[PDB]
This record gives sequence, C-alpha cells and structure tokens, in this order.
Amino acid sequence: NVEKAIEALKKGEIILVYDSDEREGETDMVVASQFITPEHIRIMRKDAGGLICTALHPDICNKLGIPFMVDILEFASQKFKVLRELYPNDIPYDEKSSFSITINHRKTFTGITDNDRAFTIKKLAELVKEGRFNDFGKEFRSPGSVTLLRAAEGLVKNRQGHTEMTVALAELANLVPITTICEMMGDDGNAMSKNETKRYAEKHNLIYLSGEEIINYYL
Amino acid sequence: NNVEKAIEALKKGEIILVYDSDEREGETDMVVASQFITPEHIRIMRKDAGGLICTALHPDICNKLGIPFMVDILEFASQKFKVLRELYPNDIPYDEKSSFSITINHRKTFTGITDNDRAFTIKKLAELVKEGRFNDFGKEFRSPGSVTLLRAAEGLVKNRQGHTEMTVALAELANLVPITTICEMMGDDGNAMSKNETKRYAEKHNLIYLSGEEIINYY
Ligand SMILES: O=C(CO)[C@H](O)[C@H](O)COP(=O)(O)O
Ligand SMILES: O=C(CO)[C@H](O)[C@H](O)COP(=O)(O)O
Ligand SMILES: [Ca+2]
Ligand SMILES: [Ca+2]
Ligand SMILES: [Ca+2]
Ligand SMILES: [Ca+2]
Ligand SMILES: [Zn+2]
Ligand SMILES: [Zn+2]
Ligand SMILES: [Zn+2]
Repeated sequence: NVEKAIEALKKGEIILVYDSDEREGETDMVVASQFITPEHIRIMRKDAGGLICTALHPDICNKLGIPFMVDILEFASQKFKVLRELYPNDIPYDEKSSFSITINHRKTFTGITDNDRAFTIKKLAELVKEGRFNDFGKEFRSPGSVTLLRAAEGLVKNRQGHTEMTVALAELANLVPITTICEMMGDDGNAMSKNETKRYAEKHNLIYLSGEEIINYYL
Repeated sequence: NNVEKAIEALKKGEIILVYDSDEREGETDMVVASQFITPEHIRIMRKDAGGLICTALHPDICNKLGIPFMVDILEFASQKFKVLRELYPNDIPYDEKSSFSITINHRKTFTGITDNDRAFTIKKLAELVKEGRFNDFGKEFRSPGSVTLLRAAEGLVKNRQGHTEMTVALAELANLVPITTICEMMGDDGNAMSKNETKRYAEKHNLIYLSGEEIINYY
C-alpha cells in the first residue's frame, strides 16, 4: 500500500492518510507540495475543510530557521504575558502541536485565493528544492494564509502525526520532503470517520493509506 | 437602509455578506456575530466561502485580554529567531498593516478544528467576554490553535477600513458583543469569488449583502 501511495504522490495526486484510532482518528488529504495546484487547494477547502497546512522535514526547517510557533510565543511571553496564560501545558506530549509560522509569498495579493495559496506553496517547495534558503525572507512574508508545520526530528520515530507521516512518505518517494495537508471534516460537526474517508477515496479513485503502514515501512 | 437590515440579521444569529471595496481586497466575507455562532455556520463557511475562518475582536476587548497583533509578537521574537526579521510584512499590498492576531483553541476541545470545536471555541470566547470574565482567558484557552483571532484597529473604521473593523463596527451598532467571525468567499476559478457571483449567492439564500462605504458612512 505504501509503494502504491508513493506512485500516486509522484504523479501529483492527492492521497488520503489516516493517523490512528488512538490519536486524532482523523484523515488528511495529502499532496507532495512540489506538485501543488490551485485545483488541489479548491478540493481541499471544499471536500476536506480543515486548515490547509504545509509540513516541512526538520532538515529544511533548520536550514530556513523556522521554529515551532510554541517557541515563538514562549519567548514573546516576556513582553506579552497573555501568551503565558495561554500556554499549552495541558496537551499530551504525543499530540504537541507541529504548528510553525504562517506565510504568503510576497507576489501574492490577499494570499488566500486558490491561486495565491498554490503559488505560495509551490514557490516554497521550488526554493527548497533548489537550495535557495537565503531567498526565504526575500520572497515571503509572515503572517499569512499558508500555515507551516515543522516535522519532528527523526520523523515518525519521535512523533506520529500527519505532519511526520506524510513528510516521511514524501522522503520515501524520493521527492522534496514537503507536503500540503488538510483534515477532512464531516457534516455531523466532527472529523470525518475512517469509513467515511475510505468511502471518499473509493469514489474519487484516490489512495487511502493507513498511518501505521507508513510508520512501519519507514522504520 | 441595508445596514439596519444587516444589523437585524446579525441580531438573529444569521450570516450576512460584506464586500470591502474595489480599491481594497475586492473580496466578500461571510460574516456572523460570534456570540451566535453555531457548528452549522462554520460548516457553511468552509463549504460555501472557503477562506480562513477568523474571529475579529474589538480593540477594547483585546486590551482587556492583552491580545497583541501577530506582527508585534514576531517583531519581538525576531530577537531570537532571525528569520522572522526577514519575513516582515513591509510590503502589504492592500493596507498599512494586517489585522492578524494569535490563534487559539478552547482547552475543552479535542483537535480544535472540527465544526463543533471551532464553534465551541468562538462562542465560549464571546461568552467569557460578555460575562466580563477576562481573568479566565488563560484558564479556558490555549495558543496555538485552529481559530485565528484578528484585532480590530483602534477607532474601528475611523483608522482602518478592513472587514475586521467594519464587521466589528456593525456588531457594536447592533448592541451585541463586538466580536465577529468572518470567512472570505472564494471562486472556482482560483480567484476570490466575483462581486457578481457573491451577489447571486446572497439573492439565492436571501442574505443581506453590504458594501464597505455604506457601513463606514453609517458608522
Ligand atoms: O493540526 C493539524 C493541522 O494544523 C492536523 O492534525 C494536521 O494533520 C497536522 O497535525 P498533526 O501532525 O498533529 O497530525
Ligand atoms: O485577512 C483576512 C483573514 O480573516 C481577511 O481579509 C478578513 O476579511 C479580515 O481582513 P481585513 O480586515 O484586512 O479585511
Ligand atoms: Ca494535530
Ligand atoms: Ca485582510
Ligand atoms: Ca488604511
Ligand atoms: Ca431571493
Ligand atoms: Zn493530524
Ligand atoms: Zn478582508
Ligand atoms: Zn439558503
């Protein structure tokens, strides 16, 4: 299943990845960011509906200098003490947020259109693939509409969220280790269930992959 | 005229459409009074609008809570994370500054992103403020989260004419807690939904549709 999913990712397709019944119990739509299109963004906002985020391998975040948003807030809590009252001290370690900064490519206007978000994401993967790390600040601004996620060091070895799982899968496909993901939301107000997302994959002929499968394959 | 109608709509917990200006974003946001938000509103916003789902707060509220603009948090944090410095939004195309603030989740939510969780977070925020329980902010919410907050400018539309100020302006005029939840309406072509298509939506679902100038003048 993993290998089949790698083939789909290499073709610029969206695949579906479920984490686990024990964790978020959620399914994310996933694309290799280097192949993102305005169409992917439209399908994600319409059919998934969660936040559209772009996950980056730890090595990339270290080269760009991108930290966890929690670390940015903790440092800033010195001046803005409310950020201290909002500390996420009640979240299980395994679920600690992968949230990083938000950005827009400077060439975008409002930054929120499908065209703008696909451009912002595609230009970021372009910059990273080409190794023009220093051009990051020249080309992008923060805050913005595209949320970046920082994957854990050692990926699925230390954290098993969609952030790690999907980046691990892009690494395994020999692609730039950056993915764009969006949680699938249901009409009952909760996350779409595993059976409901498996059903969506069958209808739209997309690959449905199990998180444990990626984890086992990678490890 | 239509402003009064829009006010009556907001008081009834309904959604209204607010277009800013051709000379600004040229976008239309679906808007609801946060004290009246429901999971169904979140679902209509993500499926039929599609942009980010943000919650705008009157500056007075922000001051009582100590909530700063995100750019200020990043500016201060740039002392530790240099990349932030190089990500400054010094070239924002449509206005002098962003209304972006911190993101939050109520501590009682699970993943924070579901319709049920996002409505719970926003409504509880509106209730806490309505009850003047500001000292409970940190006790009930954490950051980062899936709900993005926006800080309206001091003096509302007197100093900034964004959807952030305009909607907070309307809520105030309606004698409601000055906190709104807004989502940009996106088009199938990849650009923001056109003034025309947003009009067709409003007429089809009988929602009050307003323009920026009308709200500003009325305020
Ligand atoms: O929080 C999220 C988006 O912002 C989603 O859960 C997304 O799948 C990435 O998070 P995680 O790695 O914890 O699964
Ligand atoms: O940035 C945004 C995300 O919520 C939208 O533009 C929203 O309408 C608020 O921004 P503004 O006050 O500039 O119109
Ligand atoms: Ca998560
Ligand atoms: Ca804006
Ligand atoms: Ca201005
Ligand atoms: Ca009608
Ligand atoms: Zn997840
Ligand atoms: Zn706007
Ligand atoms: Zn209708």
